[PDB]
Amino acid sequence: DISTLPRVKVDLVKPPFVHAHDQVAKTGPRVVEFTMTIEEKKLVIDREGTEIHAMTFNGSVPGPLMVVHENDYVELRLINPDTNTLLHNIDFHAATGALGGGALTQVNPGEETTLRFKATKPGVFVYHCAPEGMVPWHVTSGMNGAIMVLPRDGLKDEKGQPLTYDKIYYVGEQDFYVPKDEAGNYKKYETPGEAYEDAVKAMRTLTPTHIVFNGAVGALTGDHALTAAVGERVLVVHSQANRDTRPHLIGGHGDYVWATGKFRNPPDLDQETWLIPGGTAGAAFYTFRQPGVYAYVNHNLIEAFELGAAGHFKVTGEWNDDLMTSVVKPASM
Amino acid sequence: DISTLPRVKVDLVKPPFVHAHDQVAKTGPRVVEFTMTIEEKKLVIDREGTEIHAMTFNGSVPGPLMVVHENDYVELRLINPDTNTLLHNIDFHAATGALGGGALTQVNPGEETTLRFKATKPGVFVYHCAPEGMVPWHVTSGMNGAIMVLPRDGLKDEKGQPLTYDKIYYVGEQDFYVPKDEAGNYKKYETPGEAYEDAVKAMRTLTPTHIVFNGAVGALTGDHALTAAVGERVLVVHSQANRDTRPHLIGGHGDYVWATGKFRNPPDLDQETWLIPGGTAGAAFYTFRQPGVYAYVNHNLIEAFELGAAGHFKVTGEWNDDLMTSVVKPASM
Amino acid sequence: DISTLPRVKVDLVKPPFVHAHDQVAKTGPRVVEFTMTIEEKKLVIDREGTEIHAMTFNGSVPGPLMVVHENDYVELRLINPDTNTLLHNIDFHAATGALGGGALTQVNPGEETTLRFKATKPGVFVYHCAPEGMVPWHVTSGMNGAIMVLPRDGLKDEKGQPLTYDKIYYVGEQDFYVPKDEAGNYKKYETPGEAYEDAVKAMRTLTPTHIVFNGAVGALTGDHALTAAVGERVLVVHSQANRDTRPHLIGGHGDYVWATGKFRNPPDLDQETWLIPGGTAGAAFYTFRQPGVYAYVNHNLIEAFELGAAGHFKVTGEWNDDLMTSVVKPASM
Ligand SMILES: O=N[O-]
Ligand SMILES: O=N[O-]
Ligand SMILES: O=N[O-]
Ligand SMILES: [Cu+2]
Ligand SMILES: [Cu+2]
Ligand SMILES: [Cu+2]
Ligand SMILES: [Cu+2]
Ligand SMILES: [Cu+2]
Ligand SMILES: [Cu+2]
Repeated sequence: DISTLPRVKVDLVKPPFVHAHDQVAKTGPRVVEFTMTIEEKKLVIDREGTEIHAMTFNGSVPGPLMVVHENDYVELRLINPDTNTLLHNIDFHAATGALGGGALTQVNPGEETTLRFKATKPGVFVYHCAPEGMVPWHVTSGMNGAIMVLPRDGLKDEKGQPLTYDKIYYVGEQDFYVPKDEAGNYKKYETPGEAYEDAVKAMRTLTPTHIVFNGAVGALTGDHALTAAVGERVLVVHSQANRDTRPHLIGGHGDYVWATGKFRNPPDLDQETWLIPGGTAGAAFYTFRQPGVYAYVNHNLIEAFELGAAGHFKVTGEWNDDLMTSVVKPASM
Repeated sequence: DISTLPRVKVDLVKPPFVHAHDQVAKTGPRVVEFTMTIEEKKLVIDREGTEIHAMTFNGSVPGPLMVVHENDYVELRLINPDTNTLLHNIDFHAATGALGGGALTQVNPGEETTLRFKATKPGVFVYHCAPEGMVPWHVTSGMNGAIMVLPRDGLKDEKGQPLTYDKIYYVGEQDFYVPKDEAGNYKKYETPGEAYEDAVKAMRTLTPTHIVFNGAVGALTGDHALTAAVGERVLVVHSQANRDTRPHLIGGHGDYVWATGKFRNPPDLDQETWLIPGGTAGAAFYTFRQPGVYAYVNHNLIEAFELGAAGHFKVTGEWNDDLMTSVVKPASM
Repeated sequence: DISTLPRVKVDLVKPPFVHAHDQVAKTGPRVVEFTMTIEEKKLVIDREGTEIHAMTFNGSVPGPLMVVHENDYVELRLINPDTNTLLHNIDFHAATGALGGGALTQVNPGEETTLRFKATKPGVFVYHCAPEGMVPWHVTSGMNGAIMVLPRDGLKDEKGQPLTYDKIYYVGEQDFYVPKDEAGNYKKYETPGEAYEDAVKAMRTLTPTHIVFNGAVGALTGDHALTAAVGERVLVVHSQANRDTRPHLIGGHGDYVWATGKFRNPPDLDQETWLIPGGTAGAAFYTFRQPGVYAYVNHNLIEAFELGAAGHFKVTGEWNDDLMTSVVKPASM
């Protein structure tokens, strides 16, 4: 009986960071309350200044990672302010019934709604907008995120022993399909509604114009590179709501990978590259062993280095020459 | 010695339905006799009235699901009537030797042949036409199906306990490559032979014009929606003979999934979305827990909702508010 | 302390053959020395005489398979002769740190370098060139190979029992993106540097013009078909450095498959087709049971039979009618 359960309000954070949570549950089942505000806005997605009308949960692409435990109840208040122009909803792949909540959450501009569902299956799962007749348009305009449902006793390895992460990051990868004129130049529009027919034509080519992490080319580089120290155990959650991807840590591995993201399955070990199907969230666990810069990419290297699907880690600590060393530096011969 | 084995004649049914069979074998090994008649015909594949010359086993796209047990013998009589125009054959991925039977089954119009093979490996497997020099053309014109080889003691979960399905459906997903004129309009032809050179050009773009379940856009909707009741255990067999797909039940899960379709492997649990590689059949087991409409899609959502890869389930029974409920219905605020 | 370890010099062989090695290690850990010479050269890749400027390790596409054991040290001397025009390096997905060795191996024409790394994870792994700013161009011009790191006690099945192969072949699959003029004819260039801007445009379509095994259409056919005898256990290593593939043995199976190529995981059994993600090497084990011709393909059949991703096995021995037989040969009805 849900009225006797504890309620807890969580304030979400912007990706690639993740709100505070316990790996091993320190309470019994709870009702976990989240609020998300839909925001349609202009977004500059590349170094050339290409602009789209993005459709976001909570102002970001991707939307923020929600974290609960198995058999918690998720209660989401979804707000569509009247500064928006479109009807939106939300589908949780984590949930059972009513098109993942999509049938119960249709909100016009000026409306709100509150949905509750029980998190019966552990794993990372995609959530995305899915309004009838306009599903791929909303999703490929950035309206997707993920939710992690941890087992109550946390993550386990292939032998059933505990795996504890020191840091967690969320990487949302987004395929965009920006419309082009006859010559190949990107088109610009005053409103999202304007772009609609051109967007359908662009999607139907099945060829994205950009593929990005965290909403833009170069978003997870420089000042915004992911950080870690040698010896730290890092969990990287990665989602793609529409299209296959194949993540890879350049200079590293996935020590433990749930490529299709469901924790009741044992992880795959020692992965170089793993396939996350479109419409799925996956998770990879790695212990850093060397300092320096690492790139984290989609290993279709055209998608990575030409279309934008590349981010960086900056890792501090001590170099281990046993693992790798330059015996003779590049020289004439 | 095969002459002392029981023979049983099976009459095939049209997909998405599956002929009657026992999960757990009630007899020893048998010779299972099937007959299939090749039919080239015109097919209307979308709501706009686009027509192709389909190449079918038994008049349907996909061809019908055949069901046997491990170490049964399959004996297929394949008939190519003289109303057809092309040479056809059959390749079973279930079989060992002679290009899956392809080298032994080449039939001109007016010919027939009978092939026998032993079903030595359990799983769901693709079968498809594969005539020398024209393999992708026949396959992408609809000439493919699947065969299920059940273990003699039926399906088992990841712990080795029995999994029994109440209903089974077969979803054949088909990529078509309809040729286009300069402006983007679909071309029409009087005979299959006419389309050949244009078809090669269309295939080489690697970009399907349509992707459909059961031979047409909207085929598994409305009156032809798949049905189930809350509490029923449903097995969905899904094949794609040429191109990757990523099925997903909107509002549900794959409780037990054999994504690459081979039952000696333990299933993957609690899948949201799973990848079936091109040239493979997969299978997903689900117990319905909520009533209502569910969509079953390829979760590249452009492929689903723009190109045609979407079907429906209509599920009857009682709503369970513990799993999901609307706490505050959409309203102003 | 590495100076007390045995050193062994290995001479590499051209794919699809693999240098001599022991499955089960007959020595303790060693430093295994390899030398590779970079060669930029013209390559004819199809039956029409289309030419590209290939960038190769050791003169071949793919580069040669290197074979070591877990916890051996790999010492690679990489030579870039001054007859080349470009800067090259090497990234081993097998290695830990410095972008897989990429940051430590940048060699201009006229330079050499020697890298050492410890092979801490067992599996097959891709290696590829990855120079800063030009990663996909070098990779999709053929500059990739694989390295196998065997467990010290060799391969094991899903029950932990030994699997011993009689033959091993390496199939490198390569996506090429040859630039086209307005009409669709392939362009020719005097130097690699000439093609650069046209190549970027071609890659950005995400649509390969050719997909080949061992560097050319038809390379593994005829005189160059792979061979085996009925009863032999064959390991096929397959890599794709940039793009997904889905291998399939026509008339056979993958009895034991490590689709993502990492031997600490149990194999998948009885696969018809398996997905190797771009940026991965996989391995399939099969025991031949029937003689004759088999085709080994990427089972996107357009990619196989139109774009080039098809090779042959020629298998000798005795036909087994229990497994398959023609009951009634094709005849009028
Ligand atoms: O090793 N990364 O492309
Ligand atoms: O949740 N289906 O797109
Ligand atoms: O059965 N091979 O396409
Ligand atoms: Cu929306
Ligand atoms: Cu979805
Ligand atoms: Cu045919
Ligand atoms: Cu096939
Ligand atoms: Cu290079
Ligand atoms: Cu790489």
